[PDB]
Amino acid sequence: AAAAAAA
Amino acid sequence: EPIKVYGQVSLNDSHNQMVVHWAGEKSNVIVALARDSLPKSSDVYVSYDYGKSFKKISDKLNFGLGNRSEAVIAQFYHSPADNKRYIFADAYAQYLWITFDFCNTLQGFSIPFRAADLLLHSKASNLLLGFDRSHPNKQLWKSDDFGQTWIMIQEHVKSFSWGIDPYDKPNTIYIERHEPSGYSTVFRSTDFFQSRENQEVILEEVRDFQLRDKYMFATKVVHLLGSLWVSFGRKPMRAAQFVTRHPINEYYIADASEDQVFVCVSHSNNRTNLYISEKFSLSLENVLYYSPGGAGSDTLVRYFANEPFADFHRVEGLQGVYIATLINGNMRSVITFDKGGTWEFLQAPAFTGKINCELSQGCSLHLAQRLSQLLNLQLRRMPILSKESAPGLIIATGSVGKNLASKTNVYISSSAGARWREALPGPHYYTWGDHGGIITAIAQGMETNELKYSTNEGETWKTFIFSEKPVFVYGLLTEPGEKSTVFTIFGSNKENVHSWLILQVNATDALGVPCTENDYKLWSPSDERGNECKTVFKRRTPHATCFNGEDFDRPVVVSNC
Ligand SMILES: *[C@@H]1O[C@H](CO)[C@@H](O)[C@H](O)[C@H]1NC(C)=O
Ligand SMILES: *[C@@H]1O[C@H](CO)[C@@H](O)[C@H](O)[C@H]1NC(C)=O
Ligand SMILES: *[C@@H]1O[C@H](CO)[C@@H](O)[C@H](O)[C@H]1NC(C)=O
Ligand SMILES: *[C@@H]1O[C@H](CO)[C@@H](O)[C@H](O)[C@H]1NC(C)=O
Repeated sequence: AAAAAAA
Repeated sequence: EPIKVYGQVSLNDSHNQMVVHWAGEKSNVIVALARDSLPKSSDVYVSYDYGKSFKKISDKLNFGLGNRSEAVIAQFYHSPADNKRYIFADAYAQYLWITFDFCNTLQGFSIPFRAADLLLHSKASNLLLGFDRSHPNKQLWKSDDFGQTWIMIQEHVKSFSWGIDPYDKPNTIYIERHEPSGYSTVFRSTDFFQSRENQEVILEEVRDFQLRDKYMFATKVVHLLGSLWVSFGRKPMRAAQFVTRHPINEYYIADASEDQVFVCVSHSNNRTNLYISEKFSLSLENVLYYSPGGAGSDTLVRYFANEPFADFHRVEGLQGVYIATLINGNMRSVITFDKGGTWEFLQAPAFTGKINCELSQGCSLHLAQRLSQLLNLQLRRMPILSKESAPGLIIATGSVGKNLASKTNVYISSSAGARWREALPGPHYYTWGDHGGIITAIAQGMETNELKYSTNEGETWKTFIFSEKPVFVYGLLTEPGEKSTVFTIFGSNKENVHSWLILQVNATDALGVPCTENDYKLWSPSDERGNECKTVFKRRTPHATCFNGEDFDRPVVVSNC
């Protein structure tokens, strides 16, 4: 697991 | 209990990358793309009960029968005009999937090009542009039926964008077309380049082009022999005067608002400076800046950032207040409540929740931002946070002393930065909801099950246990606009490792009651450092435990003092 983003 | 866990969703998903969208028009629709870092595979999910439950809809993204093979979604796009509609581009195949009804129904379509990059119009919901990046021609495509059919409108394109209403007429398009020099010339058409009369050159042989509100920008290269360009209100572009003795190497537009522009200027020496237009006077020198070129190129960042940027934060709801990072060898933070008219050292807090720090001695509060964080390897750490939904509210991660230490804490100011307090000792994820009415934080590093929250601007904190078992946490977010009191916790269960987990926390009962006028004060940044000139905001008084609604409409009054 790494990251979460909006958009 | 004051805080309810509205939903716990264990997607059985091992993808490392998670992209989340809130349709958010009071539609309880939430779209999620799970994928690989930038792709081998993907799974698209969708919730209609606002993250209470999630339906996996990857099997609805197929190329039909006779073609079982699994699809891989690179990216998904939304209409800024119509939140009901979305588009899903395949990464490898020249294929789309369109939706007009919140993903209850999808249609597989073939397209002439690979959907490497799509651009949807903000107003004309049926209108969009497409770009085939790894195509030798660099073709640009247009669709009028929201991606069902396409036509090619240009070749050899470097960059492109839609016009900006009202400044540019409808259907306006700006592009950089490649020149044999390797440079580009910027065009503008309204006929989608079917008419020479409406096609119109706006600059020649330009290194780069940036469109920003009223202003337009571009870097012209002038190679002399003896051993930037600006538009304003679309009036033709002319070079700006700079007051320097040192030569200029790199340009970067830090912030654009009408009448004042902030530009970073990095010289041959690798020193970077800040200028302000209205003709560029000097504001601040030695500002932490990066370009690939680059000012900080040698170092770590190169493998993280392909596009230049700087440690320069604009406090969002305001006008005139910025926060930047200064470097010599060695990082320190400076704040200006004027638009670069004057700068200052950030006054450290008065206590711990006490501690000694003084500007005369040489120490001030130092806030870690995007750039300085990567250098100290703070990959997942939070940049400075400020939003228009909560004017004059700033939360940041940083240190007290003469220099940004490895050791960092969480600092909060409801004073536009003029006065800080020490909120949290460690580094935390943080965000806020209900127009700044409520602040949640979660501890970085070790797995937790504690959600620290605060209703009095970080003055005190309470703990809510959101999970019986502690989980690793990858992010803490809100629906953008921060009006709701729902907070989403992204994370994964302990081993078996890396199964995505979406916890939906509901914190209305911490606020308890609807606010009345008794819990409101008038406040301008003028009040904090002045009076000086203004904009006056109605703000909930810090100690008021209540909620302004989701439909809160902050009253801002602009006046000639
Ligand atoms: C499935 O569809 C895509 C495009 O429609 C095509 O490129 C691909 O060849 C098909 N699958 C197989 C088995 O080749
Ligand atoms: C750079 O750092 C040195 C000592 O580390 C100091 O003497 C000098 O004043 C600094 N220069 C600037 C521009 O602050
Ligand atoms: C969340 O919780 C509050 C209080 O428990 C409730 O008033 C509100 O309707 C809930 N909102 C959602 C989105 O479930
Ligand atoms: C306030 O004054 C400015 C210039 O002094 C003027 O342009 C503006 O119209 C004034 N505001 C209002 C509401 O008239």
